[PDB]
Amino acid sequence: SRDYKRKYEFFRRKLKKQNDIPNKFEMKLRRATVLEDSYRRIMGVKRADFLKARLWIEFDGEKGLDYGGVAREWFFLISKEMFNPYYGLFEYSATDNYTLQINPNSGLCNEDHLSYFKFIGRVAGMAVYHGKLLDGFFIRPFYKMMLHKPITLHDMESVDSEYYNSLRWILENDPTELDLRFIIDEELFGQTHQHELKNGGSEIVVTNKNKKEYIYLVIQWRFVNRIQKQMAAFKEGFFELIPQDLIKIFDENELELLMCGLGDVDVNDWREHTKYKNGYSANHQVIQWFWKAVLMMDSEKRIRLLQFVTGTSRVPMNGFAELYGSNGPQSFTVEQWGTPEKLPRAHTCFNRLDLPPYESFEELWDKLQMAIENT
Ligand SMILES: [Ca+2]
Repeated sequence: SRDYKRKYEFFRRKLKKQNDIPNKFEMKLRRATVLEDSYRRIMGVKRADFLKARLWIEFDGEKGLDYGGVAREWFFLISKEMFNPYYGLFEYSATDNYTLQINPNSGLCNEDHLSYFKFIGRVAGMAVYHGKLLDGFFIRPFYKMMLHKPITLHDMESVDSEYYNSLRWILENDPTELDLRFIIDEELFGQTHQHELKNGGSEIVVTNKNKKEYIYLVIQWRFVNRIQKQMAAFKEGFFELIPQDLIKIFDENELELLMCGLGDVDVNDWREHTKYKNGYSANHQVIQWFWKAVLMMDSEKRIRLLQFVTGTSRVPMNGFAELYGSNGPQSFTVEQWGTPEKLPRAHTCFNRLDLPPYESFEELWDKLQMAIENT
């Protein structure tokens, strides 16, 4: 089998260029209204294929800028907007989660919500086609639906752990005596909202005979049933740029990496393939604090810290053992530099972080976290 790197190259080779298309796709936007300007342009094009041309984007009439950097910036600003829960299209999968899911109440926030989902689909397709990344992380089920893969009880763990354990227990035990019904009780606005999992579900008891169906219907209610049209609109837009047969060479994990460049960064590997400069050591107090910090950071921050130091968000296949600097092989490096007053700096060409010898872990947390926020 092919690994991700080979899958991607294979993927790019099959993604043929369009010839019956204008040499470039011109869209001039205003920062204050990026979302509405992009939507109107990207949803108005004669053919979706026009979005495959080289991106010619102009912000606020600003002439003379490198079109390649402007595009990359656009993908960033537009992501910020599309995925903002303020718009009612997407929403955090949970209060303690940073991941996104389709808001089942999309239509209530926006009557024309379906075309906006097709738009977000087109933009997502544009990022992948042009080898750029979107800014946003979706729940695993979002990626599975794209690949037409089954949503499983396990996908629930990563989202709602309490819901996962209740269903796991039901799977592993005879639930009959609990007298459960084919219904889901959702607590909203200080009230309990009961929903039939099926017709007459309130009078149907969950037993060993129908519990697999029960679990399935619960998973569908949580991830699929109420967002069928939203996701359908999104997929239609996406597949106007990327044929779905092609995207199917990847799995949910690879797809996530391909689109948003996100993934679980093995801190252990990182830790073990890091070098220390100017008095620093693996046992050195400050270093211990640095790794403690990284360990408690969000997947998003671990990645952006990596970006800050490396100059990229990418983690080399085969781990950090094969991390490359600017002039060849260069392990992630941390060097003692400066006084506790100044923030850490990053020499990307050497994949090195200059870290002052802080006197408190919490101080180190602050300083480091701030230096990452500018990146
Ligand atoms: Ca060491």
